[PDB]
Amino acid sequence: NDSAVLFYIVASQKKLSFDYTPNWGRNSYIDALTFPRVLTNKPYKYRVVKAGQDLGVRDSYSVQSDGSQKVNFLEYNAGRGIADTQTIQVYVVDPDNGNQYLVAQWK
Amino acid sequence: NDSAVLFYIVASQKKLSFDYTPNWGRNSYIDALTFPRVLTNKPYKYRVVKAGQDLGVRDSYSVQSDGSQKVNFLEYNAGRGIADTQTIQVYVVDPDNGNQYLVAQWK
Amino acid sequence: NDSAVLFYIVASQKKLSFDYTPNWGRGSPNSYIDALTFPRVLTNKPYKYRVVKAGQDLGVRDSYSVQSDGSQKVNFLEYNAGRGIADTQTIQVYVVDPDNGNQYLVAQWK
Amino acid sequence: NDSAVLFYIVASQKKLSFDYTPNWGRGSPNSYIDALTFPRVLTNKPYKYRVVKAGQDLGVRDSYSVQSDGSQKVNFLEYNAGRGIADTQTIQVYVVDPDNGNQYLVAQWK
Repeated sequence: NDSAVLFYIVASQKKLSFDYTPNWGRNSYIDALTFPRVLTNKPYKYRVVKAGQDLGVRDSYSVQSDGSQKVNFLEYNAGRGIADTQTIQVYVVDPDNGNQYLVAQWK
Repeated sequence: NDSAVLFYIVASQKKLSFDYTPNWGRNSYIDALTFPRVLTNKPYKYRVVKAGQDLGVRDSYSVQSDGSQKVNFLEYNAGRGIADTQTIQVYVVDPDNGNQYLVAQWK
Repeated sequence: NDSAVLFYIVASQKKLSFDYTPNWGRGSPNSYIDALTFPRVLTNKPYKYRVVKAGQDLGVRDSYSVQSDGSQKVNFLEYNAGRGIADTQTIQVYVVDPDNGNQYLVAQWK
Repeated sequence: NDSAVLFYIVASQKKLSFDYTPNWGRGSPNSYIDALTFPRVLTNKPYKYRVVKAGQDLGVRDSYSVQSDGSQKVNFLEYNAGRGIADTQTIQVYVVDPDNGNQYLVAQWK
């Protein structure tokens, strides 16, 4: 029963809206990923892990006016897109302590 | 640093929008309270505590179409409104285990 | 997967040890539960307990002092008018946060 | 007030005991940190550790077996090419969740 955790957020945030349903971008490559509504309380960076291989952190793109934010894999895979044959994992990085939390995954 | 808790919700909910900024309803009485956007994953009941005195739980009103939900204190104070001289506390009640979590307070 | 919440506690507490394995105490006659004891209880706050007997809220009472072996005992006689609770009813014991009044279920009998 | 998260752990774990008080191990010469030891570590999963030395990610290695007294030791020599880390750099030790790959800071040196 996770509701104590749920309402702890509600207690501390009061009002909060987020969408991390991922919008992956294609031909047999995944070039990027977009989140419709990201959290903005901190300047979060992102880490991409490609089929188990860690591509590191890069600095985030700006958050859009409709609240969306884009993670472009080309800045992470040295200019190449990633083949859908591989699994991809996208972590939010906490700029204060460097913690990272999985927020998206591809097969 | 509460962000691990924050992104645990994000992990498990992906998409989630809530507003518990309270809209208290008045002449020197607080008749009710409204939340603009409540959580709906469970049929949550509400408990009202009046200046330290516990008024118990009652069954919730339906959630509106714009996502709002109203807590009417008259069903809790035996028909009387509550005087603003008193502090009021409104708890969400988890219908599975009966846990309760403070979500609103008046002076 | 809730390891994030777990290690959020670990980072904030660094060192923490608890045991809320319920130890149900029987009265006289045996078919009466008159207490609950926890081997090790969190002590960062003076927590309180609420007992709910077969749907009926017996209310909140201040919690007995913590024992030297870290244990604490909820005495049902304080909540149920000097009688223990028949062991056919379901009993629920909530921990009450003295600061905000939140309550969290920690023990339940049938 | 985060007692809700706390008692969410208590309800799920019932019984739990940990100590991540860092015990920094010095090498030769003394001005080198070559290990970190934790007196009691969570064992519900085979956790892994990542060391970050003065901003440089030394990566993830599998964690030494847990000792009989519940303790576990992160050996920096495994991450830093057989040399210990100069105690003027800041060292960060993250716990890695083997299931999803999340990482949580548990220790930090200056």
